[PDB]
Formats: sequence, structure tokens, C-alpha cells
Amino acid sequence: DLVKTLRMNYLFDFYQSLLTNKQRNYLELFYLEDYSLSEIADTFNVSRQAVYDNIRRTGDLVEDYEKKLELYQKFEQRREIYDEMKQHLSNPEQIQRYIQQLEDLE
Amino acid sequence: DLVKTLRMNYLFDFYQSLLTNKQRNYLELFYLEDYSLSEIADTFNVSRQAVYDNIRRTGDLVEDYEKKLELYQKFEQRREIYDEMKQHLSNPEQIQRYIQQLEDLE
Repeated sequence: DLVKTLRMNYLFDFYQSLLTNKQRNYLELFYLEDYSLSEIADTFNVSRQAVYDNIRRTGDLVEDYEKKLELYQKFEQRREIYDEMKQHLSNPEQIQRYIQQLEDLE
Repeated sequence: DLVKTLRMNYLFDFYQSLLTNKQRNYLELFYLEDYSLSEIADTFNVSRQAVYDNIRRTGDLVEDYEKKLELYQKFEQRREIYDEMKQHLSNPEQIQRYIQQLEDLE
């Protein structure tokens, strides 16, 4: 069900501005601050079920944004390309083809 | 206005997937295809006023997405750096600096 993964930290970083303050605060507490559902429920004095549905729904919204905008998938491929380019700084042909790949993934 | 029209044309490809079907179709017709409000209202058999209100909210929404995510601005900055790199393919130190510039953008 809910899993604290690297992916969720990145999706939040990319899409947090698109959320409401309440949606952001639920994900900040759970994923960024590593609170448990019970700790959040006690902080907001709401039921655990309520906390779970709020985090589940908001997480699904962020995944929906990623499917539409693909910012994390594009960032991941660019990061891989930058690392490879940093291994071929002295080869014009390699750099040229990596620039092409950076343009094509857009 | 002209400026809003130009902006909707630059920003549409980056954010159209976030819009509802109605928001997307009305924005396409008004800003990309130059239909009048009455023509759009007749095309979809709806209130000219509802169309005006929808387009007004949508135009503001799209500019707000660019203010928050900067996808068009960043795509164009990356485009310029890629083009600058193409002019220094034999300068290892310079290429390394451009990659640093790109990493600072993300």
C-alpha cells in the first residue's frame, strides 16, 4: 500500500507547488518528515482512516501529474546523460550525440 | 489581448494535459484557432458567458502553471545551452561548464 520510496520524494519535489497547503502538509509530514499515519492522526486529531485516505489520494494526484508532465522521467534520463557526457568531455562526436539525446527526450 | 494570446500559444504544449476536455477545447478554439466567443458557444451549444468565464479562468490557470513550474522558460534555456554547446564541441572544459549550468537548472 503506502511505501516510502525515493520516487515519492522526487514526485513531491517536482509537483508540490500544484497542491493545496493541506495536501502539501500531509505529504510533508508523511514522506518528508517520516511521521507514521498514527503520528499524523494525533497531530491533526483526525482518524487514522482519514489520514490514510488523504495521503493515498494526494499521492495518486502527484502520480497523475507525473504521468501527464513526465518531469521525473525526463530528469532521470537527463541525469544519466550528464553522467555519461562527463566521461566523454574530449570526444566531440560523443558530446554531439548526447546533446541529440537530450533534445529528443524533451 | 495580444500578450495573453501569444502566451497561450507558447505554453499550450507544456500544460495542455493538465486541463479538462472542455478547458482544452475552448482554449484551442479561442487562442490557437481564433474563434470568437459566440462561435465557440454555437459550436458546443453552450452559454457564451460560460465560455467566457471558462476561458478567463483557464488562461489564468495556464500562466499560473508556468509561474510555478517554468516549463516553457526552462525548455528554452536548455535549448539555448544545447545550441551553445554545439559551438564548442572540442573544448572539454567549456563542455563541463555547460553541463554544470544544465544541472543547476534542474
